[PDB]
Amino acid sequence: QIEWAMWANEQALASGLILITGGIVATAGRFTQWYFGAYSIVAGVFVCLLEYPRGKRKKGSTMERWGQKYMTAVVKLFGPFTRNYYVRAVLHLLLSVPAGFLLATILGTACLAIASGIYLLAAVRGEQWTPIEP
Amino acid sequence: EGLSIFVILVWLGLNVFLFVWYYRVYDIPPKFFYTRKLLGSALALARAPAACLNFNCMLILLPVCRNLLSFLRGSSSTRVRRQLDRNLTFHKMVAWMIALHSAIHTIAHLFNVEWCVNARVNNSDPYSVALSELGDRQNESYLNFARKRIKNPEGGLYLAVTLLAGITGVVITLCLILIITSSTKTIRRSYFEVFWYTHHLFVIFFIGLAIHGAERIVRGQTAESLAVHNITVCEQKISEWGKIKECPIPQFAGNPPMTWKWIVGPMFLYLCERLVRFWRSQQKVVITKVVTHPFKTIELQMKKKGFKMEVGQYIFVKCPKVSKLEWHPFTLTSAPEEDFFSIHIRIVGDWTEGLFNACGCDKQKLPKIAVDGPFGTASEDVFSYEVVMLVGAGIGVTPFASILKSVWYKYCNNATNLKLKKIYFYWLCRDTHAFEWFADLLQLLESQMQERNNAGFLSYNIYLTGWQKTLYGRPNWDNEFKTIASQHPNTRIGVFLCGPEALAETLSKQSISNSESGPRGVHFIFNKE
Ligand SMILES: Cc1cc2nc3c(=O)[nH]c(=O)nc-3n(C[C@H](O)[C@H](O)[C@H](O)COP(=O)(O)OP(=O)(O)OC[C@H]3O[C@@H](n4cnc5c(N)ncnc54)[C@H](O)[C@@H]3O)c2cc1C
Ligand code: HEM
Ligand code: HEM
Ligand SMILES: *[C@@H]1O[C@H](CO)[C@@H](O[C@@H]2O[C@H](CO)[C@@H](O[C@@H]3O[C@H](CO)[C@@H](O)[C@H](O)[C@@H]3O)[C@H](O)[C@H]2NC(C)=O)[C@H](O)[C@H]1NC(C)=O
Ligand SMILES: *[C@@H]1O[C@H](CO)[C@@H](O)[C@H](O)[C@H]1NC(C)=O
Ligand SMILES: *[C@@H]1O[C@H](CO)[C@@H](O)[C@H](O)[C@H]1NC(C)=O
Repeated sequence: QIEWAMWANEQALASGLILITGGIVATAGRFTQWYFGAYSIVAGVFVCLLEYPRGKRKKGSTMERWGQKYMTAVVKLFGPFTRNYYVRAVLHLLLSVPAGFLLATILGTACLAIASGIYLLAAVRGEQWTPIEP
Repeated sequence: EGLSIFVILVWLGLNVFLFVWYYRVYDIPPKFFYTRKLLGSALALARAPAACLNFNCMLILLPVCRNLLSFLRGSSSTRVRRQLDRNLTFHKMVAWMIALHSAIHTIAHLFNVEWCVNARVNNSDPYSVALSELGDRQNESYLNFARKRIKNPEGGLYLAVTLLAGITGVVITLCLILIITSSTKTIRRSYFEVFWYTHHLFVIFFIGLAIHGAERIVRGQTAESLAVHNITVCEQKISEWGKIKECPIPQFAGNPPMTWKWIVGPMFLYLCERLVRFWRSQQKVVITKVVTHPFKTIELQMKKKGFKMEVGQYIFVKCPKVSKLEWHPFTLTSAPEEDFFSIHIRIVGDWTEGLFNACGCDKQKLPKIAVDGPFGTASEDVFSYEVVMLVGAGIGVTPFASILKSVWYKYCNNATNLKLKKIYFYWLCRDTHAFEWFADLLQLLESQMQERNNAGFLSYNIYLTGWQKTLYGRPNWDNEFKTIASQHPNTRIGVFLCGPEALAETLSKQSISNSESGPRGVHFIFNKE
């Protein structure tokens, strides 16, 4: 049937990009409590790294993002933590929670929580992240 | 590209003009002088992208009107036709710009909100806070839209979850990013059901966008106020405003909403188009024959009054019983000249299994269906070239069934109007299991020709990637192009491809190396369906 992991991946990477944008705009503009924006910069960079390599489908031939081979090797190194979708979902939600203290990053938080939800959905289905071997 | 370059350049120039123009409509004039000091330069950087979003949002809905654009194209120079076939590439471009301008707008309104709250809680320069004092009392209009004294960052979160522009901004930002993140090529192609359903948050996006600017919180000094309040004299007398004759307290109003004036027409057009599509769903299509081919493919041969097709075209079929809401697209696999029109449907999933089960193919009445219309780009040109080299890979053979079946009819009907004389067909497939119906067509066209003593017409090879008659491995396109080049000298040949992109580059490269520069020389025009 449908593979929610693909849409969860695409949503999570953009949530990370928006978190980076909101954190950078909080840091540069010296928004009061800019340290939450600084957290958003580091959390968004980490989300983009972790969510850049798309996984391999159960059926068919998948597309790979540009320069994903390097990222896939790193994500493979962490064993089950990247693989499990329960771990990925709880990681995304926990990283989203402190970013919700600033308006510039509230949009990131919501988007990351929407993604962690789709990861949760994929986790219930039995889906996991198997790497795309070359 | 005439039309493509023209439309893209005009659209980009209009965006640049609107941005520059509305940047200076909100930066130069003295009407917005005091706002530009509470908000700084982040006023115009919020309001020029808003004008660009006004224009872009009207544009996004127009090249996706499926039934209205087809009605226009039925009456609307093949060089031209293919440029206007890039309506879904223009939709994507407009949507990406909607994202870009929205991002600029959003970031600017984040500075605005910060600075507005900050001044309200005595955490800014003296002048902005003094300006924030307006609107507390009677007979004075605020300039600062933050009115509760809640310190940042909680003041910013309050304004978003209480201001109408903030609540609608958050809602349609979520409903814009979700559309975008659920519209990557992988979602659009591997999981179409997620793309289509989530793409309907557009109704929410436009509904939030229409009521987005109702509050008029971004306010400028009114014209009558400017007439009595000479700004250059009154700026430094803020501490005594209203108590000196020269400087009455300035009055600020908000601009009336403008976006509804833009998006009213396209939403109406899209609603009329959806009603036209519903009307096509109500129209009669009698399913004369259902043939169950091997490996779960059902050929549905059906008649609908007034259906005219062209080779290569596809239709959308809805079966109300399987899904009231969805139309699934299928290529017309029958000749244009036949009374009936056919589609060959391979059972791969939920709707298709539902049609199969409903039809009764499963068991030892037939469901009501509704065909949307010949859509797609025709491949009528196949007939014009004297020789052709159709190459179909995998599930891409399907378009060629209509074409191949049609050539026979034109040969029988006239035998002179068919300029075509030779067809070389290459089927590159992993296996022939699900497309066995096609092998039978290819055998027949040849058999009919052989009976009619023109055994020369149809030469075909099936090449099995997994590893006349079947062969193993892909064709050596280096060899094939030269061989046909030897047999047919001084002639133009069209290599029509309906297969993967890698194959498409391979053939185009092969075409050009093979095609002779000289006017006498064989040319190998390449068209990719
Ligand atoms: C121009 C065009 C011509 C086509 N011609 C044919 C044809 O001749 N024969 C044929 O069997 N199929 C054809 N298809 C696709 C066919 O409509 C799908 O196989 C069918 O919709 C599957 O529905 P399902 O219930 O099995 O969906 P699922 O099994 O859930 O989907 C399986 C695959 O079908 C795609 N798909 C699902 N719904 C749609 C939709 N509404 N539009 C497009 N793709 C969809 C998905 O991207 C997915 O990869 C064509 C599609 C297009 C765009
Ligand atoms: C940003 C990336 C976007 C992409 C890639 C995209 C892509 C597409 C595609 C391919 C279609 C054709 C649907 C089909 O084949 O059946 C489509 C239809 C449509 N899109 Fe978009 N789109 C995007 C954004 C938007 C936006 C921002 C809006 C408006 C808010 C929008 C509104 C529509 C509408 C109304 C349709 C027609 C739906 C129908 O007729 O069934 N899209 N889009
Ligand atoms: C995400 C946070 C957003 C905030 C805080 C925000 C805030 C605002 C505000 C304060 C206004 C002026 C309202 C008024 O004068 O009454 C406005 C206008 C506007 N915004 Fe937004 N906005 C956001 C997102 C968006 C998005 C995603 C779009 C996408 C189309 C958009 C399009 C517009 C438009 C077109 C206007 C002009 C309204 C008009 O002239 O009638 N905004 N926005
Ligand atoms: C709040 O603002 C309103 C309107 O700006 C003020 O009401 C207006 O006050 C002027 C000054 O007295 C009134 O003009 C007078 O009109 C009478 C006839 O009604 C005329 O005999 C006088 O010579 C003078 O021209 C004006 O009518 C009045 N407007 C209304 C609608 O009553 C109001 O005073 C302000 N409130 C406070 C507390 O200052
Ligand atoms: C605002 O803060 C400044 C800085 O100390 C102070 O001088 C001024 O009196 C304050 N105004 C109010 C209304 O609290
Ligand atoms: C504002 O005051 C200046 C200074 O006297 C004067 O030159 C200008 O004409 C005045 N403008 C208006 C609109 O009254």
